[PDB]
Amino acid sequence: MNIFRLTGDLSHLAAIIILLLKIWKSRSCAGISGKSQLLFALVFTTRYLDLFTSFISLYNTSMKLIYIACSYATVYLIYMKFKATYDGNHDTFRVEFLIVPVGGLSFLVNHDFSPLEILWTFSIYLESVAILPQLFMISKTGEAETITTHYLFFLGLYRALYLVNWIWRYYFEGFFDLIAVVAGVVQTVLYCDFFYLYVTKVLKGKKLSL
Amino acid sequence: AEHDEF
Ligand SMILES: CCCCCCCC/C=C\CCCCCCCC(=O)OC[C@H](O)CO
Ligand SMILES: CCCCCCCC/C=C\CCCCCCCC(=O)OC[C@H](O)CO
Ligand SMILES: CCCCCCCC/C=C\CCCCCCCC(=O)OC[C@H](O)CO
Ligand SMILES: CCCCCCCC/C=C\CCCCCCCC(=O)OC[C@H](O)CO
Repeated sequence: MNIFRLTGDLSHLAAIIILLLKIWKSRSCAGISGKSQLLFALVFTTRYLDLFTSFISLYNTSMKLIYIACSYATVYLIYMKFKATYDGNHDTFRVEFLIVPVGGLSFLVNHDFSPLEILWTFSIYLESVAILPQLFMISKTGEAETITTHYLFFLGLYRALYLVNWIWRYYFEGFFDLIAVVAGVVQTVLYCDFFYLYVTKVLKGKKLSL
Repeated sequence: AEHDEF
């Protein structure tokens, strides 16, 4: 446990609440990729099966349950409650090009050939590309609302802080996980265009055009 | 290997 990990967990929970409250208060999920929310829910489901085999801490258990709860709730608001404002015509990313290959790669490239480890690996590879449908939707529609960009900033910053956390844990604890690291780098580089546009445009009162 | 992060 270090400040980079804690700030990364707070940044991830901030992003999840920003999106959930934006949809709930506005009674609309316009411009939100439902597909990326299905992918994030699927990451939490496959990663957190260890809730049944391990107890690390009350913080670890609580955060996992909150993430599963908010990811499933976000999916429910998009596809059931406010489905009248879900823009299916613009959320056209073919997620089978992500799930089928990521699934195949988790079975072949992992730390152990056992069901719980293969499922954890799937969650790591899938998370690295889970935001692709949302970024693809923004480029298609042309615009991204300010609150949508704050959601994307805090979501992108979370795994960037986890990379710093892995440098810290490697130096001080001798801990190293190459699958999480390489996937974490892939996950963060996919935000590079967004980060540049958020800092130079959004933080200066301008339009984010992907 | 044990997974201690989110
Ligand atoms: C209205 C929509 C926006 C409302 C939401 C605003 C509040 C969420 C902000 C921050 C969460 C904390 C984590 C993100 C901030 C980290 C900034 C930074 O550079 O962190 C480096 C880190 O501190 C090195 O330890
Ligand atoms: C619509 C697009 C769909 C296609 C999406 C394709 C996947 C994501 C694309 C590029 C990631 C490439 C950069 C990843 C490089 C990771 C390797 C890495 O981390 O190398 C350094 C070392 O391992 C640690 O310091
Ligand atoms: C364009 C569609 C395809 C998208 C593909 C995106 C790139 C991510 C893929 C592979 C890893 C990237 C390179 C990182 C390789 C690091 C290998 C390494 O360090 O191996 C050490 C050794 O295996 C002891 O563990
Ligand atoms: C559009 C379709 C493609 C999109 C989907 C892309 C999925 C993300 C890719 C790579 C994750 C980076 C990690 C994979 C590289 C593993 C590096 C490694 O060390 O592998 C050996 C392992 O350590 C033995 O235990």
